Amino acid sequence: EAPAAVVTGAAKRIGRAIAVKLHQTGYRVVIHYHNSAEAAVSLADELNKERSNTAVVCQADLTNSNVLPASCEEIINSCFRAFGRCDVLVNNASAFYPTPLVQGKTVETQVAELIGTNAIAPFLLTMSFAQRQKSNLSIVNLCDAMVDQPCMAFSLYNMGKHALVGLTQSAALELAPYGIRVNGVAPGVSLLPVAMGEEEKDKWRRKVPLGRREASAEQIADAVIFLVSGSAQYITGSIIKVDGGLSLVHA
Amino acid sequence: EAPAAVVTGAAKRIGRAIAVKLHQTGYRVVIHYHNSAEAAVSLADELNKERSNTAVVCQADLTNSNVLPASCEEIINSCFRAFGRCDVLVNNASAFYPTPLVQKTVETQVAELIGTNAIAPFLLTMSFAQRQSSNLSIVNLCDAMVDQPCMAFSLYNMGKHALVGLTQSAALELAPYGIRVNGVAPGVSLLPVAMGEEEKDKWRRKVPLGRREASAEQIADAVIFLVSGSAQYITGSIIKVDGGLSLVHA
Amino acid sequence: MEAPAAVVTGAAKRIGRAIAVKLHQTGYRVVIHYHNSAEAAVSLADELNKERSNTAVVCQADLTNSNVLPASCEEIINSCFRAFGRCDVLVNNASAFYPTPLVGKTVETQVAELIGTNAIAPFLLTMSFAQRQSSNLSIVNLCDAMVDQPCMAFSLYNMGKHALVGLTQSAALELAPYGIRVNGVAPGVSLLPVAMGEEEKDKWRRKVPLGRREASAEQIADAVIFLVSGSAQYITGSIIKVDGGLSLVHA
Amino acid sequence: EAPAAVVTGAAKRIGRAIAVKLHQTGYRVVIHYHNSAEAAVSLADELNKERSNTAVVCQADLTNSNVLPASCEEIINSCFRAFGRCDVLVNNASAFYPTPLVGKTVETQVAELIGTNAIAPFLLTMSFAQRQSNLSIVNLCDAMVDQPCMAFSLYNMGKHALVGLTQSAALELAPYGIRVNGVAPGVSLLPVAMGEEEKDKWRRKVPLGRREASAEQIADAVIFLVSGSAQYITGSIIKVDGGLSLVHA
Ligand SMILES: NC(=O)c1ccc[n+]([C@@H]2O[C@H](COP(=O)([O-])OP(=O)(O)OC[C@H]3O[C@@H](n4cnc5c(N)ncnc54)[C@H](OP(=O)(O)O)[C@@H]3O)[C@@H](O)[C@H]2O)c1
Ligand SMILES: NC(=O)c1ccc[n+]([C@@H]2O[C@H](COP(=O)([O-])OP(=O)(O)OC[C@H]3O[C@@H](n4cnc5c(N)ncnc54)[C@H](OP(=O)(O)O)[C@@H]3O)[C@@H](O)[C@H]2O)c1
Ligand SMILES: NC(=O)c1ccc[n+]([C@@H]2O[C@H](COP(=O)([O-])OP(=O)(O)OC[C@H]3O[C@@H](n4cnc5c(N)ncnc54)[C@H](OP(=O)(O)O)[C@@H]3O)[C@@H](O)[C@H]2O)c1
Ligand SMILES: NC(=O)c1ccc[n+]([C@@H]2O[C@H](COP(=O)([O-])OP(=O)(O)OC[C@H]3O[C@@H](n4cnc5c(N)ncnc54)[C@H](OP(=O)(O)O)[C@@H]3O)[C@@H](O)[C@H]2O)c1
Ligand SMILES: N#Cc1ccc(COc2ccc3nc(N)sc3c2)cc1
Ligand SMILES: N#Cc1ccc(COc2ccc3nc(N)sc3c2)cc1
Ligand SMILES: N#Cc1ccc(COc2ccc3nc(N)sc3c2)cc1
Ligand SMILES: N#Cc1ccc(COc2ccc3nc(N)sc3c2)cc1
Repeated sequence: EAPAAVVTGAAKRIGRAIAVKLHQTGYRVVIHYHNSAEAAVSLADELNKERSNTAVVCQADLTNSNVLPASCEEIINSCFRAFGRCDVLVNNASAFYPTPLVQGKTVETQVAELIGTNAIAPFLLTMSFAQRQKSNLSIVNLCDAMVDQPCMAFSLYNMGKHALVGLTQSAALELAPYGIRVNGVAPGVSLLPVAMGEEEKDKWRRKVPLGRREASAEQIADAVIFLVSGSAQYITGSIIKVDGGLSLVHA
Repeated sequence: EAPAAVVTGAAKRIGRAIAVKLHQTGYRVVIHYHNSAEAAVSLADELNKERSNTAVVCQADLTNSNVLPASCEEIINSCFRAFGRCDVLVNNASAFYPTPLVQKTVETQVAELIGTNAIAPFLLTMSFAQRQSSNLSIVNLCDAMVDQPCMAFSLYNMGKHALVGLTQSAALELAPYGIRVNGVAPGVSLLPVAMGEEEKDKWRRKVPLGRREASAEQIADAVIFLVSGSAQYITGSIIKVDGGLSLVHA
Repeated sequence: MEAPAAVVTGAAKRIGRAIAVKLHQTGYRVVIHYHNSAEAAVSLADELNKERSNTAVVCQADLTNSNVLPASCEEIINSCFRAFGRCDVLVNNASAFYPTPLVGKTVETQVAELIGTNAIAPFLLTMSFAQRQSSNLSIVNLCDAMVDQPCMAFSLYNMGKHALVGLTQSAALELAPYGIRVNGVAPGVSLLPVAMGEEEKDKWRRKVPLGRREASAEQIADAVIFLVSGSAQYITGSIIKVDGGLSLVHA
Repeated sequence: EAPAAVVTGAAKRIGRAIAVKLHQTGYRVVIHYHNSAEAAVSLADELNKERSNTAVVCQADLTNSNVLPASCEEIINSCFRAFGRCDVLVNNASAFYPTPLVGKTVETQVAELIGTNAIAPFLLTMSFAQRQSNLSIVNLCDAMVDQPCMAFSLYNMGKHALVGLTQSAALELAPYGIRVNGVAPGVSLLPVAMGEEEKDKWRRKVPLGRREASAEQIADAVIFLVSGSAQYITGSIIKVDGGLSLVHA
């Protein structure tokens, strides 16, 4: 039988790219989404049209709350209900916005969203993935190559991505005896925010030593693909930067 | 006249050592506590006998909840009330226990481990900075074993990693205000009181420098260094005080 | 002549051999550099030339730091151009590894050997490779996942490996404008020293979370193959730990 | 009774400020120098005036060669000759200049940059440790080591190796009671050769005060690491960079 993978925030962008690429590699996929109903279903359609019964959608808010554990438990349940297995979990879903330290959302909403999506939901999804296990099991977390050179006023987001590095190492150590590898893919600049203007986009592009451009979503997916593959069978607790040398450029 | 410092979880162990050493260096201090009122008051009394009206206590739960921002705002407010200023914030308070991935509700554990170790320090940081010549700085109590974590301590580990991220981000963001932001990262200092004595010796014997844990005062020394005029260009730095423990391979 | 060409240093045995083999299996013509192991280097070349004619040469050079090291490194790179008309890939694999405690070989020889092979020779090879430059040009340095938790009394080895991390980062930055990518593979415990007793080998094996075993040479080679591939074309300045979680294990 | 310290490249700039501050703290100092003879003897005068018999100079070229071990051995020897002890070693001496991947031979470039920045520190560390209370070594590392300057590969390689040494020697020498630590400046006293527009360019990058570190600010970290207040600190590198290493492209 074909292996099965969960991709969080899979409706668009990097998540979609990962889902698609895992699909073309022969995975059945759970397209998790939050607000992107249209894009999620539309992607699952495209995928099923290619090989029938290979894609499902799973809606979940991944903001931290007392129900997040059940929501994460359910996401993994959705893989097992659809496919009888869960071989790969990609923690791709991410909230990303400034939270300036010196002063819309309450700060507790901000904490719930930025730490929730970026770290707490991956932790809970990992617990659920690991516990539901009865092959090549792995977890890939979408980290950030710029964690130690953070953007001004993104403290909560930065905190969550650091926590995610924390989890990747802690989970790799813990889940290694169960044969579950846990690794990271750290984009520098990939697909820029939809909201971002071209002039600003180019400001970021010009910083990238390797070709003065952002990563395509497929280039990110490539590293994900490598990590879940048999070519990475001994790789655990490793974070592969996919950043064109961005994190190496001094101020 | 004298600078003032907040130390969270300052009733016992490392926070106590930090509070004392700060006071010995001439700081007025807020001794924050959650459960340890008796110990907190005892410390304040001891320091006030040395210098009158130089130590105050302040109760707060630093677990993450909808009231944590108010609590943290109050911790900082209590320093400005007592002393008319807040020059130092030491984020020492920390919940610490294992949270296995394969098995208190996990969300309590989250609120406690991430709350104390990362969220409350972020909010305290905010309130500290909002309320602002001077030598303003923040010291965050990190963990030197963060990249070699203990088995089944994922949430603790995530919270400390988050604290490393806050150190860095706040150092950048607050540098234009002259607020320095730094970390001290113990390896093995005072062991958890609940831990078995043999389990303590195992940890002690692993330390390259003297096969013993750091005393609390040794941790406090790094903190004292970081808040001083001797560290006025230092921001975004985390100083390991671990006797080389983080350098020892499996 | 449309086939790409790779230089692998210390390619005669163990990890570099597996890398030469895997590169060859990928469609690379290979320069098999060696120092002492002439017989093994030639028999690799022969085995590879049996598979495809005129796709493997050998190149002898001592990689010890000396006045002639720069000429030697230039020759190694030239040899690839003379054999195959191109040089697409450099794999800095060769390494001396022995203790140099702080408290028949002189310390200066120890320096020349451990720093020469592990750092200087990679720097000069890098320089010659770049000076000489559809194309996908990259360098892969064989680092060490344990550089921040070093073995007792291996300071010079450790120092050369750390220097290699520096080169990887510095060369990635410098060579990104030429479209030369520069990455590391960092093994933990891989193919253990040839004579080392199985009781002692098991002490290292038991430390690894993922399977309580060392990496095969082929597993290290897998990460090298990924880094040189079309799948890694935005990856530069990255070091991929291939260590089975070994770096994550506390004392 | 008074402890003794070796500082390499102590005639000028950061080395000088380390020597000055160690002296003020109560150390006898060996002022190692290579070319800066006048400034070295001049510093030892200033120090010796202040407390006689507390400063010597020691000349050595710290470029890698077959004789570098004997020169490093000599530098430590000259501390024991003058003062009967050697409590502190400060690895400050550094070559620093571009070596692009694409006036000196590359073999000289290697010998200088890897010699001064890494090999001489290793050899000095060896000799220091061989001759053996609060014993320690401080290495002058670099906070920009993972965000290197363009075309400084050899220099960066040496500072990377220095981190390696700091860690490996900290581990190895800890059972002897010798601690080994690093101080990593970002932008401190900018190279003399550099023009003033370029200096200001670098100044503007520093989040904390938009200025370089004084040599005294760097020396303060060295002072802390050698002091009683750092007795459990080994294998730590303290960035003294005003938050520069935190600034993205
Ligand atoms: N793009 C880059 O340049 C870049 C750079 C560095 C790191 N990364 C990392 O790479 C990963 C993918 O990047 P990306 O730009 O493709 O991500 P993105 O488009 O900004 O967001 C990914 C998806 O996460 C889901 N999400 C957001 N908030 C959520 C919440 N509260 N609950 C549940 N789901 C939520 C969204 O799903 P719906 O659309 O269904 O609501 C969203 O489409 C992320 O983890 C990111 O942090 C990306
Ligand atoms: N001890 C070590 O070896 C070691 C190693 C690595 C890192 N560290 C770091 O060093 C720092 C201090 O260490 P320590 O051993 O002194 O830690 P500890 O005794 O375990 O710290 C607990 C202190 O923080 C307060 N605290 C705990 N949970 C809290 C909550 N939910 N809300 C509010 N306050 C809470 C406590 O206050 P009350 O008693 O008043 O309730 C207590 O005084 C910590 O940040 C720790 O992570 C220590
Ligand atoms: N194996 C592991 O467990 C492990 C762990 C961490 C890192 N690594 C890294 O992975 C790489 C390959 O590992 P390995 O175990 O296969 O390495 P290795 O067997 O120790 O050495 C590989 C080759 O390096 C060459 N070499 C040694 N000294 C030399 C000199 N002075 N001049 C020129 N060549 C010299 C030798 O060539 P000849 O035999 O032809 O003389 C040797 O066969 C190394 O860079 C190593 O540091 C390996
Ligand atoms: N300045 C900064 O902004 C900065 C930033 C990051 C790191 N650092 C590090 O901090 C330390 C001190 O900085 P600095 O600017 O004061 O250093 P520097 O002035 O550039 O050099 C210090 C001394 O090193 C000695 N030296 C150079 N080549 C030598 C050789 N071949 N043999 C023996 N000695 C040699 C010279 O001594 P003589 O004059 O006696 O010949 C020189 O005065 C260095 O390790 C440096 O890499 C400095
Ligand atoms: N303002 C602003 C700004 C600054 C830097 C970036 C870099 O691109 C990123 C970085 C992280 C990140 N995380 C997501 N979930 S999307 C994204 C884009 C994007 C936006
Ligand atoms: N099991 C286990 C175990 C392993 C290592 C340690 C080291 O000591 C620490 C570490 C973190 C920490 N955080 C606190 N709030 S107390 C404490 C003690 C303590 C317990
Ligand atoms: N003492 C000791 C000791 C430490 C680590 C290992 C793991 O195997 C390695 C590590 C690095 C290394 N470098 C080479 N050129 S071979 C090799 C084997 C083997 C022995
Ligand atoms: N080109 C160029 C250039 C870029 C940045 C700097 C920063 O200042 C430093 C850094 C390292 C260093 N090492 C020395 N031995 S002096 C020195 C000055 C100095 C020069």
